[PDB]
Amino acid sequence: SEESQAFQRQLTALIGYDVTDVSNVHDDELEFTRRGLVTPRMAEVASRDPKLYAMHPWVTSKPLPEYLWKKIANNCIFIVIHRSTTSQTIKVSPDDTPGAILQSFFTKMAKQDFVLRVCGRDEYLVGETPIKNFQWVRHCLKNGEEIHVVLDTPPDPALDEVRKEEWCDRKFRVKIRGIDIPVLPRNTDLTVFVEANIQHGQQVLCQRRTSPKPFTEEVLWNVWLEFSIKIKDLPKGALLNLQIYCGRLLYYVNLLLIDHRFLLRRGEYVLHMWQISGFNADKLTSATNPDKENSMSISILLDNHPIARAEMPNQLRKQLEAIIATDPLNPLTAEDKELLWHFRYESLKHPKAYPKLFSSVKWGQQEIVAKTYQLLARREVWDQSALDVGLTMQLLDCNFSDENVRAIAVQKLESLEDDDVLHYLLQLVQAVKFEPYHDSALARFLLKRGLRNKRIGHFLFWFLRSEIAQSRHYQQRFAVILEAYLRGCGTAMLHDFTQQVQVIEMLQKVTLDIKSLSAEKYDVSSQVISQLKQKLENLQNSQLPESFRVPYDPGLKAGALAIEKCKVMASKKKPLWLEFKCADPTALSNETIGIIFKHGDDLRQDMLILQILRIMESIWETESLDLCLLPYGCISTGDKIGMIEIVKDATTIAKIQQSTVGNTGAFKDEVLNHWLKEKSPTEEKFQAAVERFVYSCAGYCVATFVLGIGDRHNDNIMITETGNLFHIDFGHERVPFVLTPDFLFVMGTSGKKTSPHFQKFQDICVKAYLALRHHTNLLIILFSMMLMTGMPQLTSKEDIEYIRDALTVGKNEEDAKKYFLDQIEVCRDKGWTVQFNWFLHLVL
Ligand SMILES: CC(C)n1nc(-c2cccc(O)c2)c2c(N)ncnc21
Repeated sequence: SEESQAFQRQLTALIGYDVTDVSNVHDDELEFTRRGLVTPRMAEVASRDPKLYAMHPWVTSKPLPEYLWKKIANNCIFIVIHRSTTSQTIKVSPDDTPGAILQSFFTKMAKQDFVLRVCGRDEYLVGETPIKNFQWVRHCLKNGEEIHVVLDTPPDPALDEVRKEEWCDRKFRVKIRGIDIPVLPRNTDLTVFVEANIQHGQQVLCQRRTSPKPFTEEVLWNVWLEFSIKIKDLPKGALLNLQIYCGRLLYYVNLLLIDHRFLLRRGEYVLHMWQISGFNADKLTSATNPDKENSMSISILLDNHPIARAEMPNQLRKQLEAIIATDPLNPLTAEDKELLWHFRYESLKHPKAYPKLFSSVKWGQQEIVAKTYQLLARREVWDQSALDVGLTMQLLDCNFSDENVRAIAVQKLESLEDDDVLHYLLQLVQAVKFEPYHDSALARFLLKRGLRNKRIGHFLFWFLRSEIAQSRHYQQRFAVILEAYLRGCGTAMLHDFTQQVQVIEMLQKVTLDIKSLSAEKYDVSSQVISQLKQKLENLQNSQLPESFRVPYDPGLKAGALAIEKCKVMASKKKPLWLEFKCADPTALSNETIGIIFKHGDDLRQDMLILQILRIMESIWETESLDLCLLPYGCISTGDKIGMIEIVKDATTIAKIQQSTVGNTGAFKDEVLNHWLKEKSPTEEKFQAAVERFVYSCAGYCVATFVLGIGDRHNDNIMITETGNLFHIDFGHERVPFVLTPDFLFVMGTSGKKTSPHFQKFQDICVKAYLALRHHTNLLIILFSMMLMTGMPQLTSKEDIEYIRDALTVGKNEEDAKKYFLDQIEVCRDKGWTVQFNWFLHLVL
């Protein structure tokens, strides 16, 4: 119909890719996955509660941490309800429901359907949760702030309405006909061959190279390549991995040997390949290069149909248990593998053995695969174990291509509350890049969770859209999933989304136009500032949505530019610092929503780092630590371009240093402390400032050491007026982290002595450090996946191994404590050295 075609034009615009275009396909897996996702979409659409979906309470079952209780010395919580311009203050108990609080207000005012919504924000205190278990309430306690709330009507569930949809035993062999590219690289002519790997879980089941031959624009072989593997032994999800070396890896492509209908892949292929840049998730994709013109191809012919205990000794269990207790980057020896396999049944009793156990399977042998499947049919120990998110992520990584091993991981994710999904969501989305097939249990989990909760849905959208606009390697898969999400999120979220896209479409247009106008020369010129104001005026008239939702903070609705406060910014890239009126008349404050828009950097790395930071704060929350990190908002929108939350009342440490003298890399030990007292109206708030600085300094020193990003120049560390240190700009002699003598002086100490605030700082660092170490396995897997889904060509030992050593694996708590305090001292020894070394470097 002529409306299903319009609705699909809507979808294409939101997605930024056309899921009906079939110019870069060679089978129908993408189409098949669209039909396939209709069922789980519709199952979740129909069973979701209209009321709770529209209002999307943001809630948790975790206990209020000890540090937040201590901010309620009375078992009462002060909440403030509003109308017209009236307001009263109801004393309330933490265990009280929102329901119970209304009837202790309606009675307090009178002796009809209303809900308490947060002032300034699309966010609600509704549902059968104690008010202490709402996230907005926990945020207002953390921040020393009054819980402000209006009284008004539930939003019409009807607005969320969804549009009805109108939906043998021979060896395997491949023929390498030849390769063809129109323009030959650059250097001279070096020789070229084709390497054909049979690959499963990044494990090479078997390998065969063609003969070497001259590297011309056109090279032909006409060779069958016989593999050691039989056809009946190919596991589901095995890739034919075709690669080309000269010298030396220059090109790769992949073909799924078995397809989405379980059929062996037959016949002629001309595959357009990806070029290497100058191990990671890009190397794994079943997508072909869509640039059919510049790119290198390979031609092949497949012509090959179906298919679908007794008790241990003692020191061996010790061996088995030692292997099991060992960390996720510990290489399994052939000895070790056979041990796990032979004693698979005993191994199955330990949910932690699972990664190593399933990575001890010979996936290239059908009878053994089958035994593995019989192993898992009896997974009752697995099904009763508490969710261990780290274990689960290991099974969803690049080392497992079996649908059945991967599905028991997904099954375990099911008991994650929405709160926890939010924390892992970006890496679960990235883990879709390790699925052999487009339709997986992991894709369907994300779809369902997205659809069940607007907050999850929102972020799912932007996280998928981030990959769809930048990764040639996975945009088709991510687009099919995004469409499926969009086809059920509701007409009110589609509207909201459509506006958000329109805004960052316009603003990035402006961002790029301004980069051209002042090249590199560091001055911000008056002429180029003068165009920025013109261009923004223009969009505010007859182009820019009256109001859009802040992608990194979907509660907030931004309204109109404050053109006056906007400015092209003083860096080499030319980011737009932008400020917006809030569109909500009931906002308590009058402050602006600030957003930095910038091209030049890969913001996906920034996203990855920030999200680990959040995870890290949650870990510290499980042990009643609060490190006052400031994991600011940040979303990649396109190629080397995206948005960043502006943090209020913040300045760089560099700036604070350059105000006093503003010199050629000179530095002052005392200026940070003087800046703090200046910004604090009372000595009272100043001690609240030195406090936050001690915690926040400690948070970032630990976090940042663990992730290996601690050696930063001053320009990229900031502080709020009220004491919060935070690192910025993670987009890609030495120091383990930045504890400089100006930081040290705030702590009431000077090069090599002690103080109350520095004793505090040390011991907090130790508490926080060894708290991360309790989740060593989870952090190692996030880091690893981060490196594989987030950066260029990284090392499956070397780069990954950094975090093992940094988390000082396999050490008792006293060695660790020691190691980390030794790092606190390397920073003291060195002082200004590295910081000064940068200005030495700009001439170097
Ligand atoms: C202007 C100052 C140096 N600054 N840089 C910021 C950046 C942080 C992260 C990446 C950037 O490109 C810039 C920043 C912020 N997010 N909030 C407040 N102030 C900020």
